[PDB]
Amino acid sequence: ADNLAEFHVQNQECDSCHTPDGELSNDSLTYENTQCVSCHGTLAEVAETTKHEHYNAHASMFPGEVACTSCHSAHEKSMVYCDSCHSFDFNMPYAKKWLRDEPTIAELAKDKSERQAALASAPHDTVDVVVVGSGGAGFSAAISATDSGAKVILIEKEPVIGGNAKLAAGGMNAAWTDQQKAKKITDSPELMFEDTMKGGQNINDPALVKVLSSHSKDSVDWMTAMGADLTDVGMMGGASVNRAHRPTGGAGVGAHVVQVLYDNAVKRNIDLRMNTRGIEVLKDDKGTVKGILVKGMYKGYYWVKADAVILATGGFAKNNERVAKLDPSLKGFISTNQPGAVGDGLDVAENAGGALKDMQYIQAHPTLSVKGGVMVTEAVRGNGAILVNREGKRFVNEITTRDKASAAILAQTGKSAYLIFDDSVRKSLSKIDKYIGLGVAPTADSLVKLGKMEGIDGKALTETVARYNSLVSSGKDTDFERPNLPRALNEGNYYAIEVTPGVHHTMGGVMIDTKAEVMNAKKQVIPGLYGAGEVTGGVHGANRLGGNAISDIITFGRLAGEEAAKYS
Ligand SMILES: Cc1cc2nc3c(=O)[nH]c(=O)nc-3n(C[C@H](O)[C@H](O)[C@H](O)COP(=O)(O)OP(=O)(O)OC[C@H]3O[C@@H](n4cnc5c(N)ncnc54)[C@H](O)[C@@H]3O)c2cc1C
Ligand code: HEM
Ligand code: HEM
Ligand code: HEM
Ligand code: HEM
Ligand SMILES: O=C([O-])[C@H](O)C=C([O-])O
Ligand code: NA
Repeated sequence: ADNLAEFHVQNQECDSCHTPDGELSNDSLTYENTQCVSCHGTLAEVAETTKHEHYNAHASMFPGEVACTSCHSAHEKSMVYCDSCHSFDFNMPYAKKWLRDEPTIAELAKDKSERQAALASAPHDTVDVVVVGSGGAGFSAAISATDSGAKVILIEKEPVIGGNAKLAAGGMNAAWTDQQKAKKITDSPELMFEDTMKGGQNINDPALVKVLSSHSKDSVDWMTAMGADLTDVGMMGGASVNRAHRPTGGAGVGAHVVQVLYDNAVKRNIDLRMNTRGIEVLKDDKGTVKGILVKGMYKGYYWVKADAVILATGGFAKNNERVAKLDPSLKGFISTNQPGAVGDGLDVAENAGGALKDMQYIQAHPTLSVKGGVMVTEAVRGNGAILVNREGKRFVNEITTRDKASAAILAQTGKSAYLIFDDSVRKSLSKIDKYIGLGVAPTADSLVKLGKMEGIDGKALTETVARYNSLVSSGKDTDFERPNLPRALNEGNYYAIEVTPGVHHTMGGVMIDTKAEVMNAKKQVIPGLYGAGEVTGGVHGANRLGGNAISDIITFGRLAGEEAAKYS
């Protein structure tokens, strides 16, 4: 049996999986995944029969309901989605090796017979607002437009929701929240603004930064008002004080936030379509938006008529070819991103007239795990970890900006470095348990034994932590002037995580204004068209601050949905 339907036909009828006419229910395959779940159980039930002590195909962090068909296709062999980032030992029946090859918008130019026919038919739906992309900005935008009295359709090209947003760890920057108040933090949006602007090297558009800071408490108040926990306020690089909010005790902010937005779209019955890619923004004869053409992976091309289209497609940090064109020094680096973060959403924007900006500014996250090929939150350093090179020495202020840390780390022997911390640090940030669980955190009861495990000079490293630890006690890092030295590393065992920069965020993208309206090369608004989140440029300038993109997607997402819903 060469495929799963074949294998199942053997002892079962076509309509155990299909509807009575046999047509696919929709591009989310709702009816058809329901059939799967009626015989094999829900996702959790199936993981119960798939256990492995360190991994489970049917488990993970992905928020929302994760279709069986995200990995099991019926009439063809298919791929395990977790192979886009991991290499877990898998035995998927009817597997084929992960390979993402998605046509670019320009390639889809070849489909002009199908596209023309779709366009000559009537709209498949007629609504007020179409929001493209189910990451943080997309959900927020759908929600705020629904709540502003707009009818929404939310489309996601992947099989699963959440984009890069569901991967977020260290936190959401907000200032002068009650959450920093209760933790005895003192900040102003002026300070969040001035951290931002200096962090971006003054490249940032000041009015967008001004919206980011001025609305950040409100954005956190919004999410909390909706079901989120963002009471743990941690430090991140280039911030003056702590302001990265995440759930109580340091757990990842991303999966959680995407799971609160998701329940909030569901509570409101928001029409959410998976395996549905936004292809072309359509315009009327006075150049304002009139709808969008989309490509359903399962039912084909079709268009939706609407007054406003919200592009919330995220960045292009998975696309190294486009990154390497813009920054040749990144060419070849591994990315931290989900597999579809390739910038098609930008092409859609440009094709509609939107002009791009700040596109050559691409952030590399300083600490991707050499071993796991996954990002290790910067909150590990904010909660007190240091970095050491192979000589067992510190070489950089670990809570500096990302450009600078990345550069420092690449200049170290073997082009990588090590996060080193103890149980005090581990205990303060539950996410670390996740890296310990992934196996990327070697551990030992002394620094000589850890250095010996890991190839770092043992006595040097020992002497390094003891100087660090006196520096913590005496409150001033006179070696690298790290301004926040929150913990001595002297409680319980020790751990090391081998780290090196990976491609992580594109700070450039479509030009938007304070209302989240896309503009053109002459700086004119494109009536009906908005942009929110990593798809935009102007917010983070030359260097984004850890913590700011999540605050960015919530604030621009939310404002775009209200601007779009009022626009109509
Ligand atoms: C590993 C990791 C951890 C991070 N941790 C943090 C953190 O702690 N704090 C922080 O501030 N930032 C963090 N960042 C950055 C932040 O999560 C991203 O900047 C944010 O996800 C941008 O959100 P968005 O809504 O703009 O896009 P995304 O969340 O990336 O979502 C965009 C969605 O659009 C879909 N889409 C794309 N093109 C189309 C199309 N044509 N049609 C339909 N759908 C489309 C994409 O598939 C995706 O699902 C992290 C990023 C990564 C990769
Ligand atoms: C797309 C829909 C479905 C998917 C992805 C799915 C998943 C799977 C997979 C991956 C296998 C193993 C294949 C192999 O071992 O070679 C399997 C076997 C099996 N499936 Fe399906 N399933 C689906 C729908 C159904 C339905 C509708 C039924 C019953 C009417 C069903 C009942 C079974 C049974 C009975 C087995 C064999 C062993 C057992 O569980 O007793 N499944 N299924
Ligand atoms: C001989 C029996 C079957 C026939 C004739 C049949 C018919 C079809 C057709 C024509 C399609 C493509 C639809 C389109 O492109 O519009 C399709 C896809 C699909 N079918 Fe079947 N079906 C059969 C059995 C099954 C079985 C046994 C399963 C699951 C175990 C299943 C689940 C699905 C799903 C989930 C899809 C979407 C695409 C995919 O995963 O390949 N069908 N089927
Ligand atoms: C309710 C949802 C799903 C159902 C009903 C389903 C069905 C199944 C079944 C019945 C098996 C065989 C395991 C056994 O017989 O013990 C299996 C294996 C597998 N499925 Fe699923 N699956 C679903 C969701 C997913 C998803 C979302 C993914 C990928 C992210 C996935 C990837 C795999 C893999 C990789 C294996 C092989 C297991 C291993 O080597 O540990 N499945 N699936
Ligand atoms: C069903 C799909 C997947 C499964 C079951 C899975 C499994 C895991 C496991 C077992 C760990 C170790 C920690 C833990 O216990 O949670 C982990 C961590 C991690 N995985 Fe995955 N993985 C999946 C897909 C992905 C994808 C597609 C990405 C990137 C787009 C990714 C990125 C990461 C990252 C960044 C971590 C580090 C810990 C954290 O940030 O919470 N994973 N995952
Ligand atoms: O290190 C993180 O958790 C993270 O990746 C944070 C941001 O802002 O990009
Ligand atoms: Na951007």
